[PDB]
Amino acid sequence: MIKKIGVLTSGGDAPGMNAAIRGVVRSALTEGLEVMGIYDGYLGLYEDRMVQLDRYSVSDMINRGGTFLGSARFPEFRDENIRAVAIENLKKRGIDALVVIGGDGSYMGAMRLTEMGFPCIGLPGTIDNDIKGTDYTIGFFTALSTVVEAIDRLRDTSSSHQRISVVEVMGRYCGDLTLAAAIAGGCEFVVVPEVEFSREDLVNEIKAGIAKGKKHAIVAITEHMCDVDELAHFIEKETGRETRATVLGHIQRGGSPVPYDRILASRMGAYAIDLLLAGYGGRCVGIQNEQLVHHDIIDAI
Amino acid sequence: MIKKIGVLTSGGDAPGMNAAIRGVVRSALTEGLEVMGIYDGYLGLYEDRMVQLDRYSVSDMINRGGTFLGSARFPEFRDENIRAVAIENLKKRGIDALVVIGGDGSYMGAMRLTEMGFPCIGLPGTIDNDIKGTDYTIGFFTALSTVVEAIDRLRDTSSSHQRISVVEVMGRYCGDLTLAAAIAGGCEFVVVPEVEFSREDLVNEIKAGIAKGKKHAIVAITEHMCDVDELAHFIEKETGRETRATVLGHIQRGGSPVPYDRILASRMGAYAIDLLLAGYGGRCVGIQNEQLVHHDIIDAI
Repeated sequence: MIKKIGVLTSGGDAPGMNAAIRGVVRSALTEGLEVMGIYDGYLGLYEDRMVQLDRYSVSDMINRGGTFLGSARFPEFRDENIRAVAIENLKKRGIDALVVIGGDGSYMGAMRLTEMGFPCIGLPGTIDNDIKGTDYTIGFFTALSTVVEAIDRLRDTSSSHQRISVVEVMGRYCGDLTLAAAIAGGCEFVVVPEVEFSREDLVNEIKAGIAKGKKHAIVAITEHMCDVDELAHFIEKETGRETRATVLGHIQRGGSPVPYDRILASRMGAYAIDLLLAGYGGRCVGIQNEQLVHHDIIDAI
Repeated sequence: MIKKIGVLTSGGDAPGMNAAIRGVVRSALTEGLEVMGIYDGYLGLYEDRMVQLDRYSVSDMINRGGTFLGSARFPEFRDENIRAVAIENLKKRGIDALVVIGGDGSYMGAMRLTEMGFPCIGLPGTIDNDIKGTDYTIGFFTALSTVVEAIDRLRDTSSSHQRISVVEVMGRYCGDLTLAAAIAGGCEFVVVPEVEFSREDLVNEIKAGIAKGKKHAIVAITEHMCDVDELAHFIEKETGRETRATVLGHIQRGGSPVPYDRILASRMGAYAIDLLLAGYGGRCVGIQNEQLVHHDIIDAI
């Protein structure tokens, strides 16, 4: 029976990580436990930079973007000697288990602390949705709103001037953000990593749309597939239509979490506390067909 | 075969109805069908007020609130007489099937019409989520966003002055909206029609949070449950804490559809064309464990 737990965020921040830390904290207290907030992911874990979290300390966190505890990249956690100090730290402090909020990367280290006998629950926090065992990641729907309001603005100007617009969306390895954005935004063309993409094809496709009388278009494309400035020039050479690329970049990582992310994060946070209480460890949470489910970390890794 | 479909919106309007009409129109055209837009729901059908829809006509609708075709009440549609005239009109305009968008109210008329020989498809369009056979209705996620945005503003002001705020959410017979809003909102107390409510337990509940240190609070309650000014009076009287009621009202029904809704409405509008082409009739669409499904309308009604 666990008496005190630690909570941390690791990986790229996502809107809702704060609602999730609030969920863990409020649940934990309700169940008589003590919570220790760990700064900067595994780095602050390793350096022993922590803080005692109470009801008051998470009272204004639900509508706030980012992660109030910070996130770092501490690749050096792949090392036994470094994990060694992590455990010693946790031990000195009397922390029984840990909630880890983050991407695929953060799960790895959650597994490893499980093996050195530190029960860990992983909560999926990432804007790209690239986590197995969950329908959705925390932060996805927020990024989807950011991307679609941007598209809406780009459509206004594209349409004023009869131009073709190329928007570069985040989610390096997963087409979710882009595809969803393409649909919500009413974009004519979409380019995802999961589909055989041909510049030549695309260009034909636009020419056809034009010829039927489309005066403008919007092309949604996932980052790291093309050089969008170059793609834009290509498109323009073949259609004679003025083409401009827009890279939304890091605005997609920010902002106040939409309601789905506030709810998802709230529900997963409380549920992680449930799992810790029943003595589980090395588990990762998910939402499947509107139901909270939990899997063996290894399955996500 | 099927050559021409008609499309209408019935019941209270919902954000995403324009996206649904666009999904229908676009799918139909792609399949060589001719599309007819029917004004003011069932009233327009009876009075033969329609418009030929084309690509250009929905080219801009994905991000628009309300319904461009408009929606009206014509309870008169129950009377067989009235529906014969509607039949006379359909027959005359050469409409083979109908895609109806709206509440359970609108589904009734879709059963009648199928029975008389015109295959109807019903799409769930409502802000309250009170439609059977679907995880979610179109407009629900958009109303939730309106409500949480409002709750966020109420929290700033309630906070500043150490007040209890009572907010009345829509959905008479379904607490779904209130519940989601309370959680997404961080509301300390919620009153839905699904749970027995004691005015008294609510006060103890609140007296409690106070002594435990809460300086302010937000109580989310569904409409048609209480006089909210009367309840605010009562709470003020018992706790000695300044309490105010805010009734969001119709702002809940309007605005630009959030991403979820745009997508939902998009897939459902297309899918309805797919059902119609495959031979189905008197079916109603829904989303279930993230998959599009269809049911006998008699089970949703």
